[PDB]
Amino acid sequence: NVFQTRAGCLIGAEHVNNSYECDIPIGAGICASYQSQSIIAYTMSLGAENSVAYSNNSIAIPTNFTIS
Amino acid sequence: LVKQLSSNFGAISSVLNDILSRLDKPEAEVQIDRLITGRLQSLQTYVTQQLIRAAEIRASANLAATKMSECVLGQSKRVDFCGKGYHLMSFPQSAPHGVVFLHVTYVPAQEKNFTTAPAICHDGKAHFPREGVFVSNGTHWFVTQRNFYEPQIITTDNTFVSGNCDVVIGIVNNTVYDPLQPELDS
Amino acid sequence: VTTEILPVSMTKTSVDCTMYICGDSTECSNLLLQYGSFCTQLNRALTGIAVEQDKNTQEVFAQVKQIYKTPPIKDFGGFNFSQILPDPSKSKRSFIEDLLFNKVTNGLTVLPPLLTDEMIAQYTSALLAGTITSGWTFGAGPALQIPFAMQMAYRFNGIGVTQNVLYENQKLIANQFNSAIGKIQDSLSSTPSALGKLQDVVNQNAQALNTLVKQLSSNFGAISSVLNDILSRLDKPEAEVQIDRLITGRLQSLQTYVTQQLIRAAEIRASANLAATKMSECVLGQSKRVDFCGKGYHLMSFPQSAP
Amino acid sequence: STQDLFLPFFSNVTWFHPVLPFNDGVYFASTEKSNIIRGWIFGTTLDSKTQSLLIVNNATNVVIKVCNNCTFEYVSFKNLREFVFKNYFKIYSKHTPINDLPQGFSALEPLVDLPIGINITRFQTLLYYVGYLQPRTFLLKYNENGTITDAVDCALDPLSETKCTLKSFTVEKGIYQTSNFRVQPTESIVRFPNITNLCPFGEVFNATRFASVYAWNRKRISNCVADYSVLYNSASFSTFKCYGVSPTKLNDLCFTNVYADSFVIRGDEVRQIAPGQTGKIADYNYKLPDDFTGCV
Ligand SMILES: *[C@@H]1O[C@H](CO)[C@@H](O[C@@H]2O[C@H](CO)[C@@H](O)[C@H](O)[C@H]2NC(C)=O)[C@H](O)[C@H]1NC(C)=O
Ligand SMILES: *[C@@H]1O[C@H](CO)[C@@H](O[C@@H]2O[C@H](CO)[C@@H](O)[C@H](O)[C@H]2NC(C)=O)[C@H](O)[C@H]1NC(C)=O
Ligand SMILES: *[C@@H]1O[C@H](CO)[C@@H](O[C@@H]2O[C@H](CO)[C@@H](O)[C@H](O)[C@H]2NC(C)=O)[C@H](O)[C@H]1NC(C)=O
Ligand SMILES: *[C@@H]1O[C@H](CO)[C@@H](O)[C@H](O)[C@H]1NC(C)=O
Ligand SMILES: *[C@@H]1O[C@H](CO)[C@@H](O)[C@H](O)[C@H]1NC(C)=O
Ligand SMILES: *[C@@H]1O[C@H](CO)[C@@H](O)[C@H](O)[C@H]1NC(C)=O
Ligand SMILES: *[C@@H]1O[C@H](CO)[C@@H](O)[C@H](O)[C@H]1NC(C)=O
Repeated sequence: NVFQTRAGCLIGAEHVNNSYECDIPIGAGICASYQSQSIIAYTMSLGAENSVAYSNNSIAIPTNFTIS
Repeated sequence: LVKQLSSNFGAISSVLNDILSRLDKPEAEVQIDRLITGRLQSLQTYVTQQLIRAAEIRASANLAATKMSECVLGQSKRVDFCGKGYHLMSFPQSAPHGVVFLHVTYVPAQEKNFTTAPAICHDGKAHFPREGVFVSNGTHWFVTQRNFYEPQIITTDNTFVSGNCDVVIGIVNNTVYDPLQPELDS
Repeated sequence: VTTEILPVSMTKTSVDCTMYICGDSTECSNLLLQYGSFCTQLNRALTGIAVEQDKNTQEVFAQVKQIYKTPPIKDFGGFNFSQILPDPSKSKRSFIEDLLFNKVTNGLTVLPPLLTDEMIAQYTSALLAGTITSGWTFGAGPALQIPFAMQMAYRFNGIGVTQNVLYENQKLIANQFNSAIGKIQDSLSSTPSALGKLQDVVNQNAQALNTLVKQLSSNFGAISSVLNDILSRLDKPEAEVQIDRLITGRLQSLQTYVTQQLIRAAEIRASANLAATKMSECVLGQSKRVDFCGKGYHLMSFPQSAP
Repeated sequence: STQDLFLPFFSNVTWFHPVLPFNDGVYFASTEKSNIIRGWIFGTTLDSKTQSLLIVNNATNVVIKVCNNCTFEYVSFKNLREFVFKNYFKIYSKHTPINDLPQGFSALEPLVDLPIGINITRFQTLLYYVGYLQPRTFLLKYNENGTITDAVDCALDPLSETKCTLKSFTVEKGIYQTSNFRVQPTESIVRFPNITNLCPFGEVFNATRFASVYAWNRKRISNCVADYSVLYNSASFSTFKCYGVSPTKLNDLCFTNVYADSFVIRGDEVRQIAPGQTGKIADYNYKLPDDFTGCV
């Protein structure tokens, strides 16, 4: 249970292949969090991906609103 | 700062009275000088940190004053200056050592795909929307405002003419209803 | 198409007060214990600086909820963003981001930034794709697509020019835009001094570190700047005095370094707040503030990452 | 936060139901009901020819001795009795009723301070658990009444170092830089060039004609690396002395000029070869400066 990251040696944290919003920042892209439960180290996720359906004659117009 | 009063800085004792009660003048002067050097340096470090921190706080206070002016006393166009969304208004709430703004913003919510065109051919004329966009539900064309789907029918009041059909890229075709023709006919 | 360079973050540094002062020596360390908590608050100050740097970058770039991506078909009404869009082949950086990244060149440790350059590039790609495909709507709510020519017609209305003026001059405007982007490439490629604003930052930190290390080579009045030699030549009653002089000098060198770093980090934070504001009001929307977003009536802005 | 001799948390306390070293301080607990545990001997040999502290808690009175030749004499399993013995001599104690070793926490208010300064390396009990103390930094939580209700052993594990760094007993979520790792040097290296260019004592000591005492010969030795092992390490010489140096320190220091005079003398008058020496060999032939630096 030893993981060599670009920031140094991480001992006692479980490497994971998922990616989440950064909980505890470790550095060089790596975060760690408490999630039976243990401490996991993962490359952070910049956000849920998205792709606007762009095309040269398509427009999206809101039909409702929310006051926030 | 307070803890730095317990450090010898090299003297025989951090307590000044002990040095005074245990030594004559010519030597107590040496020890007390060591203490004075240390404690003076501790004050200077404290004061420097405070100066820098106060500068940061007044930057924050100038920002808060700007938000109060442009954001509470008015309606801001500056994007994300006054919350995420199209700013509507703001309300200031006092908090210990600071302020809390409640930014009321408008967030467009439920959206649809439409087919759109930049202009409209009517009689070899190009019509552009005064304010709004041309949208097509699939079969017919309307003009709507841009931030809330509210289709009106396309008339010579929603649009203005400019040029002709042969220059714009993507122009399409419809009637452009003229409200006054029925009145001239009726 | 004008260019505006803004520093955002410094190098995160940390100094092990005791190695710097008393490097690998116990007599010195026990003499240093007498000075109280100077070392711990030096470390506290530097740590505050480093955390701040990460926050600066987070505020400038992480202003986008999702990661939008440009469609494979690039029919943007005639405009050609290929030189600012990411390069799939290459670190997925754009062409101009590559020019920029090329044109910038004891107890001390350097910490790595929390956001790697790859993630910064993904952020700016996301902002760019969102701007191109959705306009300013993606910064106010959900990204709503709109044909690029029509978005630009909106922006022309924004500066007060009727929108028939774009549709009737679309090819001419697209050509001028493409030409202007090419000139940006050339202006950066040719002269280096353009990036001085960023380069200077690096230089400053480097200088401030060299000086720090060089201060290890001063007596400050002792018989030698070599702690071991003072130790090995003199008897502890006198070695203690000489070492005291050394400790005072080196400790003051650290305090000077840390104060300079704090002031400089205040400068950088001011600049990073400016950059965040420009991102929000200038990339995510269209600005009416005069000369906030370049000389002229502002239409749109394109964010490019740089060291 | 205090740096003192304490009992590292969770350490393996030896259990007995012999003589034990004292290495640097001794915790001593005993779960007792029948009070076989009376007293203590401490010392280095506990046999005579040295001073060995004795303590007896006998049924009304606390005899305490440093014996004859006595230098001092003081006088005064539900029973969990705890004691701490450190070195002058200090004993702390405590006594709780409990119902093996109990989970919980209690401080040990001191009892006695024997200003004796004995040399102790071993000890035995006079008819229980034996722990040893280490130089540890603790973080003690003095309550409102001024009692110690919790402690933190700042080298037990990373969490304890964290808490000690913050000077707190509760840690908010985050990353904290608590210490500095250093790879220690595993060994030492001493390197210098080859050891050639020795001062030629082969001309002074390996000669063939020892000149007159009155006309004694004086040759120079300098600009070399003078071996100092051979002269003082050979047992051939019937006399090797020096008057200004440690003759077992010559293989370190360095000198500007070395002079070597040789002479033949009577064995008896040999003593006259010294700084501050009197006699014909000492005055009329060869006088050594009263502060002469060198060797004979
Ligand atoms: C597309 O637009 C046409 C406008 O002509 C819509 O047709 C009208 O629909 C309403 C309700 O469906 C009827 O009451 C009208 O009589 C229709 N008018 C005509 C001329 O057809 C049509 O509904 C729109 N499409 C959608 C999906 O709403
Ligand atoms: C939109 O409407 C115009 C009507 O003016 C159409 O233009 C005519 O198109 C036909 C065939 O393309 C030509 O023979 C006529 O000479 C055109 N007249 C004019 C005035 O342009 C145009 O084709 C329509 N658009 C589409 C896509 O059908
Ligand atoms: C967008 O601009 C780029 C300029 O870099 C064009 O790329 C050049 O295209 C020509 C012909 O397609 C090639 O001969 C060059 O080698 C290309 N250079 C590079 C650097 O790619 C690109 O073609 C333009 N897009 C369009 C649609 O014309
Ligand atoms: C808009 O959303 C609200 C809920 O937020 C809903 O009650 C209302 O019916 C919606 N309007 C339309 C036209 O769907
Ligand atoms: C518009 O269409 C695209 C694909 O045709 C789809 O991904 C998108 O969700 C649609 N928009 C809405 C609001 O449903
Ligand atoms: C829009 O793109 C489609 C691709 O299917 C193309 O056929 C059409 O001609 C384009 N319209 C314009 C105005 O370029
Ligand atoms: C201190 O001891 C008294 C008993 O005399 C008790 O009333 C009080 O609660 C104690 N204080 C604390 C903080 O436990």
